[PDB]
Amino acid sequence: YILSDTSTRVMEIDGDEFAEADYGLVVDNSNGTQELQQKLDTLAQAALQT
Amino acid sequence: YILSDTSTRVMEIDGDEFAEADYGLVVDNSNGTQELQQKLDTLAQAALQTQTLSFSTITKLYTSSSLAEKQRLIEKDEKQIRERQAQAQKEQLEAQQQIAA
Amino acid sequence: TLQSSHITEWLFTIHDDVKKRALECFLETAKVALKGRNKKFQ
Amino acid sequence: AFGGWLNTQGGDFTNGVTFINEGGSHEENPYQGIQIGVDGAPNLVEQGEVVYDDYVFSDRMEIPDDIRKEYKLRGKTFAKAAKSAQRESEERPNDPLSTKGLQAAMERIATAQEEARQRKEAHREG
Amino acid sequence: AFGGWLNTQGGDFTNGVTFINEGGSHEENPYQGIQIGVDGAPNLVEQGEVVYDDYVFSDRMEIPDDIRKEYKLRGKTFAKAAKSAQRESEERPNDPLSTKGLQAAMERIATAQEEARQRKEAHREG
Amino acid sequence: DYYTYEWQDIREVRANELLNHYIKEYDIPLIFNNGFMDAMTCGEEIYQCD
Amino acid sequence: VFDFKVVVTNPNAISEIEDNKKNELLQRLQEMITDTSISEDEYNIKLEKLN
Ligand SMILES: [Mg+2]
Ligand SMILES: [Mg+2]
Repeated sequence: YILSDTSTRVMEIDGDEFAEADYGLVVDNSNGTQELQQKLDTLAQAALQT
Repeated sequence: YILSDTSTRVMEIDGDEFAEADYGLVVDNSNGTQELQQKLDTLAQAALQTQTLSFSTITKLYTSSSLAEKQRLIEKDEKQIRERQAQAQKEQLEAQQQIAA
Repeated sequence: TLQSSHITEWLFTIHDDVKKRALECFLETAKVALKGRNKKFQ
Repeated sequence: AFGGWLNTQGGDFTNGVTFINEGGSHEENPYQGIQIGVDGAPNLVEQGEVVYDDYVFSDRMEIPDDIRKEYKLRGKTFAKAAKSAQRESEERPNDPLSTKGLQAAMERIATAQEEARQRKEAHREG
Repeated sequence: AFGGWLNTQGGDFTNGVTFINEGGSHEENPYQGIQIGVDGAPNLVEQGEVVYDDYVFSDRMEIPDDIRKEYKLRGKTFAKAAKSAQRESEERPNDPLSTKGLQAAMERIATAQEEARQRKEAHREG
Repeated sequence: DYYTYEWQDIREVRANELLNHYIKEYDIPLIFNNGFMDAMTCGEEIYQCD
Repeated sequence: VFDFKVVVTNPNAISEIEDNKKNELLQRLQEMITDTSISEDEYNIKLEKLN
């Protein structure tokens, strides 16, 4: 219920037992990613109009 | 790796023994060269609009660090486009003339 | 307060070079870890 | 597994050579060899030979005293002579000088094995 | 149900083997066995046999000693060898090393079961 | 594009490509910053380039 | 502020020994795609990944 369909099938692929930070995914609350979030959110409004 | 193709062959044209201040080149941190640097990027930003300098050229200007390379890129990109506009005027002139023919 | 941030800026100027020189040393450590059969680097 | 590798600090650092062992000879192996790849598709190596850079150093051949004086080899076998030219480079696989020193030394055993093979080929047909 | 399952911490974690108990033999069940699924579409399995990756290890067969010396089996039947080659991974079903170890161990007893069958079918026709 | 360049220009690009690299490599602005502290303490500010 | 980026010190300075190394790697990257791509299906796609 809380996961999508493609998120459910990642368990089916080899070696999910290895920390996500091996695979390129980290948890991050820094100013680099909050800057990225409004840069993608005002890019959405700039693509909403036009 | 830190020099170019043309920059490494300077060692062959003679006299590199002699200091650079003998050949007209000085190290200068003074208000003349920061004013010339701030002019040469403001001139490039005024040339980015009005379609005079491409987006290929301006990123070379931002990563140049020498006031004479970034001067020659303004000169080189103006001569290329003003050659292209002069031949586009020429080909549009003969096209209506061969239509007239 | 900016002129009081100058009195202690020598301590950040050495420190921002130890941050430069350690990251250069961390970069060459990773380059040897490339040629060490690690599938994380892919 | 230690054969041409330096397994330290959680990594697997090799110098290039492949110590091909634990299989057996061509006659004692049910698959006639170890069959490291498919190129000749049956690329078969035995328990004693050593392979560097897609070139094989044979264990059955021997070192002539003519070919021991020139090229200055150390072992009794062409396979055993490549296991002594890599003894420096086995403990320091990432050095710039050892990899240039190995490839310069692995070429001497390469031309010596090619020269000693043509001499026995010429003496067999003669 | 304890057969190849680790019911701990509120979850049902398995290693992939399917201990199929409690039913009875093929002649003792009225439905001719504890059917697993529809694919032969009546796939029947009985109380002794276990399943890993849709390959079933028969409990009715016997382990020949020559089939025991190579492939290094431990049980007295093929199911009791597959009920002993999984004793590690049934308690640690999420381990990367156990599921690599169980994958290789089941490929042994699978191919050891085929060579026992091809020896059995060749004996009866001749 | 090096036909529109000049000889004093190619000498000037080579001089800056030497100087822009090694200022960033050695972090030379810190070497000059320790030298100012000897300037206010001795009256001397000396460097060797070797 | 914390941005510690590996940057090229002189980015407009490309020489011969830099160029002969880049052509060597693209020869290796071309070598890989002839082996991995089932021919005529993903060979145009990996080329669009390395054009
Ligand atoms: Mg949902
Ligand atoms: Mg360069």
